[PDB]
Amino acid sequence: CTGVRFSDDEGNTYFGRNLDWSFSYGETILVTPRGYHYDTVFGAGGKAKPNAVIGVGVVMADRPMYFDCANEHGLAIAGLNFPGYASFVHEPVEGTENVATFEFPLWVARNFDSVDEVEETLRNVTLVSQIVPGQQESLLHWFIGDGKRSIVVEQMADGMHVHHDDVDVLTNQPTFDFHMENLRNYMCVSNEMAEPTSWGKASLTAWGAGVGMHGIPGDVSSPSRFVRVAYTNAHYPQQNDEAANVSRLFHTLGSVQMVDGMAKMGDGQFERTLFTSGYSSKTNTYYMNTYDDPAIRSYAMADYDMDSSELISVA
Amino acid sequence: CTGVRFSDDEGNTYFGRNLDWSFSYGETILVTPRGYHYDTVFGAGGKAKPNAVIGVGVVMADRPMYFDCANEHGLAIAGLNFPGYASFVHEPVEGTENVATFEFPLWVARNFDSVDEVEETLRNVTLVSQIVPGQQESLLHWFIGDGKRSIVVEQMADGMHVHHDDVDVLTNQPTFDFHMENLRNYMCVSNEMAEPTSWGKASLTAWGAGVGMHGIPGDVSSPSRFVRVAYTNAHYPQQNDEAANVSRLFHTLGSVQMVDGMAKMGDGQFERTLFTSGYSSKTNTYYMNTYDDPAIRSYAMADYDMDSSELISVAR
Amino acid sequence: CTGVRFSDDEGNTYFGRNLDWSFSYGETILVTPRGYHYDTVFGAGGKAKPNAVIGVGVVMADRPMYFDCANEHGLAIAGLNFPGYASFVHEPVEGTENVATFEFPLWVARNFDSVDEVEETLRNVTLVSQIVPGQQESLLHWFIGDGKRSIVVEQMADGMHVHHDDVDVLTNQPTFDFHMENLRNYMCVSNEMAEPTSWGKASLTAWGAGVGMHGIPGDVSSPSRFVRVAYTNAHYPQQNDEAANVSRLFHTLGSVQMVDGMAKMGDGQFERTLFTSGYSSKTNTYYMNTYDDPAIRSYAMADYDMDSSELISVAR
Amino acid sequence: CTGVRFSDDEGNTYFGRNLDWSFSYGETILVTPRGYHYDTVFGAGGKAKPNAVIGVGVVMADRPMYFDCANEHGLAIAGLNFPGYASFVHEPVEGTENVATFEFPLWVARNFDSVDEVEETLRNVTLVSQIVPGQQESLLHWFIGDGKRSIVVEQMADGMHVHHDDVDVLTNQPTFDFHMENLRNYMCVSNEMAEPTSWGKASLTAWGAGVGMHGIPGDVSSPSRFVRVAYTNAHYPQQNDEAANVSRLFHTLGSVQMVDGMAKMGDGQFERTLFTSGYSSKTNTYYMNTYDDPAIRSYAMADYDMDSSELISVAR
Ligand SMILES: *CC(=O)CC[C@@H](C)[C@H]1CC[C@H]2[C@@H]3CC[C@@H]4C[C@H](OS(=O)(=O)O)CC[C@]4(C)[C@H]3CC[C@]12C
Ligand SMILES: *CC(=O)CC[C@@H](C)[C@H]1CC[C@H]2[C@@H]3CC[C@@H]4C[C@H](OS(=O)(=O)O)CC[C@]4(C)[C@H]3CC[C@]12C
Ligand SMILES: *CC(=O)CC[C@@H](C)[C@H]1CC[C@H]2[C@@H]3CC[C@@H]4C[C@H](OS(=O)(=O)O)CC[C@]4(C)[C@H]3CC[C@]12C
Ligand SMILES: *CC(=O)CC[C@@H](C)[C@H]1CC[C@H]2[C@@H]3CC[C@@H]4C[C@H](OS(=O)(=O)O)CC[C@]4(C)[C@H]3CC[C@]12C
Repeated sequence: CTGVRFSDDEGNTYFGRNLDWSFSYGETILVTPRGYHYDTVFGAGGKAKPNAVIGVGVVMADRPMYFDCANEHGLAIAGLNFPGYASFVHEPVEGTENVATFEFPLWVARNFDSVDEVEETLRNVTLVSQIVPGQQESLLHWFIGDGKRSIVVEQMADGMHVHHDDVDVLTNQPTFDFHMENLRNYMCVSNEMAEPTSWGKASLTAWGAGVGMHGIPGDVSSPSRFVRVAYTNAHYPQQNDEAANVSRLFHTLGSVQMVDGMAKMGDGQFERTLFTSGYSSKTNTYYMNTYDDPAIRSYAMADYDMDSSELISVA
Repeated sequence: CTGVRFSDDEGNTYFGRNLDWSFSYGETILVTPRGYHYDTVFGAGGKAKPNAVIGVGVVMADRPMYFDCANEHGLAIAGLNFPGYASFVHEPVEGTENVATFEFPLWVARNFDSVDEVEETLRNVTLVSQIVPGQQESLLHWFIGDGKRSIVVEQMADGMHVHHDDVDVLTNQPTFDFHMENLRNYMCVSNEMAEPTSWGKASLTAWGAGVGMHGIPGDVSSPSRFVRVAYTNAHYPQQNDEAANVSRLFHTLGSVQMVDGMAKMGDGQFERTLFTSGYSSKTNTYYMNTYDDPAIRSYAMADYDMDSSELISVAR
Repeated sequence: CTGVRFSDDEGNTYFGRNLDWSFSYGETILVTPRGYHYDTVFGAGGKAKPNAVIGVGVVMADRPMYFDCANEHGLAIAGLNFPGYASFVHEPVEGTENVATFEFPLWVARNFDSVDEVEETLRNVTLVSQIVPGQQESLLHWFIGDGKRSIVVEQMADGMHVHHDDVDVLTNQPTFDFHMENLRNYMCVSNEMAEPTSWGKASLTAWGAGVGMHGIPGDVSSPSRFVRVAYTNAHYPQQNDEAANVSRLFHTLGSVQMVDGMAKMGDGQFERTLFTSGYSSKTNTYYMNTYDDPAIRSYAMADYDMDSSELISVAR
Repeated sequence: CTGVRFSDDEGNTYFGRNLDWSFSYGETILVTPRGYHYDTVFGAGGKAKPNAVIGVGVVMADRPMYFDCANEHGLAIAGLNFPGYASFVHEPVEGTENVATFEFPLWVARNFDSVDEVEETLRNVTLVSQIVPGQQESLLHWFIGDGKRSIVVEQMADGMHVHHDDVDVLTNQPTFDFHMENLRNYMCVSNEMAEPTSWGKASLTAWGAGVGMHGIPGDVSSPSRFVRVAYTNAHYPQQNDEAANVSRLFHTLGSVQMVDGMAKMGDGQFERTLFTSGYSSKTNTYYMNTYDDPAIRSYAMADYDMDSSELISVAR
């Protein structure tokens, strides 16, 4: 998986993720309105009037299990695989806000309006792993971003690390610190035209565009996707309207797309970008296309009764 | 730019290309019906009953100028920029089928039904580059394929090279032989899960998928795009239906897409995949999507009066 | 700078060190005899009868400042630059064995006989940085190895980290955990001849040796050097005698040599492997050659009065 | 293998090569004096007063068969493996200078005084490959240099190609124009300290020296060795004395040395830099070290009877 965040001229949020896996989970566009009554698993605090929330996920035990979601105030969050590094406790800790791992995305989007608020509240949060019936435990880290910045939440054996995501991007293993250090190997690549030069008597000129970008890895592994999508996201010209920014989002995530036949998993099946999701705070709209249908479908917040009380799943 | 070709179990053609440029020429889905009368520039002959042709291009001086086109019999062709390597004569040659460079895609699609036919008649073809004063000359090489195989036509100062394209893939500079030699650098790359191993006492395991693919370049230069798209086309599992094959073709071309901001051209503007076209001989249908809209449109030959005599265009 | 350790089939120590810098500091072969009296700066406790020690370094205030050194029992230690990550305290700690950073190599070699002994007492060692007012601060990390295994000592702000160096290799920045994670990118390279394979119809064969090794970086940066020399150390065939093992040591280190003109440092000067030092516990001998003289020169412990009381600096 | 040429401020020749193989042929330093009489296999003419020649090679049928050699006027030549591309006729051609492949280095060194002269004569030269029934036929290309420039001689099925070697460097397969095209992939690497930049809000800096060099491949394949040694040869600062330039010649070739264990060849054995030989026109001296002894041995032309009439050889 790959998560991307960027802003426009007016401070709006643009946020999206690739879902790379070998099979579908039957996920769907999921709307949890403000009047929906939710009881947190470990009695975690919340807001009196919660926020409207839309995203992609599944429903289990009448609870919205969000793969990624956003609220009506420009805050969004996604969950990405982190096994071999993620480590959670299975028992609540008193004195802290105990949140189940599956409910962390819904909890963030419902009770907070900014990355600033999330960062301070996390200073007293215990992420507790409670096994869900029939599914092996998920070992994830989270990518949270608003209109100004993004953070990475990596709960590991030695505690919880909250990183300032200066590249506004995230993938999978290994640690976020490794990925930021790894970027320094590629610090000389450029999107400019390769300047003509000579090695001794040999004159060197580029055939055309892209030679200055040589060095960027092309494989679909987690560290290489991080470098590729960080370069793409950092060099994309800033856009100023909804359609162009949504186009920027899906094209940036498309730069690290996983095509059928590229890479097998431990199971022996090919991992592929099953769907690409996205959110815009300028219009409070969720966007999505799939591997079999690249046409971007839109799901606005303003055409669902956000005061209703039941979960809405749009096929 | 990048050309891609593959087939299904039934032997149907699947052909497409990315167009990566900094601006648009106003190109458009263009239909050349059988009844449209065309006069070759230097009198090259062809079918008395030409084939129906659909593709993407422009109309100049009432002539259809195709960027890439296909016919009703499963033969397709694409023109890709080849400056610094492409070289043509400026005057025709007596005794040979002299074809202008801009009319080469149309002339191939109208008069030939297979790649074997094109390769045979190319042994007596002279590609003439007509000199237009107030415009630079188009310096292209071509990617021609049907249901069975593809070939690369690279006309250079030392003659016309017709290559058997075993990777079913083409980009830009340099010569095709360079690209085929360059793939040998990456012959150890694999799409399998990286097998655990040891360096001395240190056990090495992959974080997950993709580590066996390590070594493939990710830049948008012409040589790196050749390797990445040849890897993807060769390792893509064979598909059974039209929807899966059309989705395979666009996803294959999407692996070497040029995103805004990645690379500037000599004149300062970024190079982007403005559009991606496709063709399927199973339904004789052209496909296309754009940088501003990823939805794949379809344009079947069955939806146009192929017996008419006027070029049909559908703008964007 | 690169450090390399390996062992023969008899359990002997082979320890090597590249010193990559832009100028020399006057270092020579420096012998510290068993009868030489030395007072630890912060009163750290050592052996009653110290070990004989030989290595490369300078003499400051009649104190052996060792770049790298080994003892008569097969234990060796090398200091390599670690600025930007190395952070020490400036005052001693009560109840701990406080060791100054500049004396850590001499302290390790004189008082210990294996990496097990070193790793054990390191759980109570505090490395202190005594800043000379006119000089800048020395910020190093250390590579310690014997005949069985090696460890890496990286003292940082969040404490002292002691790593089990399973690749028996150390370079420079960043932390050792990064380098070991980084190796997982290259786990698919191979010293075997690349097996012929096919991409679609394209048959791919290697021109010759080395194609299975494609992927290994070739630049002289710190992470790229770690990857390249860890690959070479892990794939070097085992040697039985001494001359071949000393040859293995200098060829492995030579795989990541810094040639003049390859890379400029901050001051605009070029960085070069000024000398390459080595040690063999089978013969208790130090070896060394320089950028200007590739001939390896030996300095045997049995050639010096190890019972004397004066530092012996060997010139020429 | 790898060939390398460069010069100093006074225009002297500095020429050398690595020998990478799985075994040795018993070759030695080999002096061919002027008085030695040589009857060319196919009647190729030459000077009345031949030049004195020295190099590394073997003696077969009282003929000196050099791996690499140089004459007293500063002209050198080496032969490097080229199977799969090298193709020779097996019969002489009337009207030309028919030179056998094994006598090509000696013929060039004994009869010509500059690269300019060899270039002019090669226009009427036929490279004839005379095969023996026991051994396999040698398929090589040649690296010829002097105090000014170097050229590459690649005899192939479609004729003989003589390239101007702008990088003054040669390795093995594929063709020379592939390697010169391939260098363009790396045109952005630099020996300068990487300049601090930013990706968005993230500030990127180099750990130290060598990050600007990131991109150069580190494997021992023929294409990767070409890129890495061309880079190293091109950025080495010029030197103006014999000792500094012999050091440069061996350090530059050492940047593409084959270390034991890096890569197996077709028959399962590891390939290694068995010896590294060099030549200097300033002193008319041949140099040589080996995998086992890095000490550089010198063999001056003025230490042999260049007026004698029999081959002189230096055992081991
Ligand atoms: C992006 C990745 O590579 C991550 C793997 C992918 C299969 C994940 C992404 C989101 C997950 C779901 C999130 C919602 C719940 C969480 C539950 O976690 S648990 O409580 O620890 O068991 C498990 C079920 C489910 C539906 C996750 C399934 C796996 C994911 C789709
Ligand atoms: C990604 C690439 O390789 C770039 C290719 C692009 C610049 C080319 C490909 C097809 C060309 C057009 C072909 C039709 C006509 C031909 C005219 O040349 S002429 O023969 O002198 O008349 C020039 C105009 C046009 C529309 C070409 C323009 C360049 C291309 C779009
Ligand atoms: C290739 C590299 O990583 C560069 C390392 C190089 C700069 C270091 C390595 C060993 C150092 C010497 C160690 C011995 C003493 C320690 C003294 O510490 S201080 O007195 O507290 O400053 C400084 C001098 C000296 C000789 C070190 C000099 C630098 C090194 C050669
Ligand atoms: C690293 C390399 O590319 C070196 C390749 C190596 C195997 C070659 C290079 C020089 C060759 C020798 C040249 C002298 C003679 C030539 C004879 O030619 S033949 O008679 O036509 O067969 C063969 C023997 C010998 C000694 C060559 C052997 C192969 C090489 C050492």
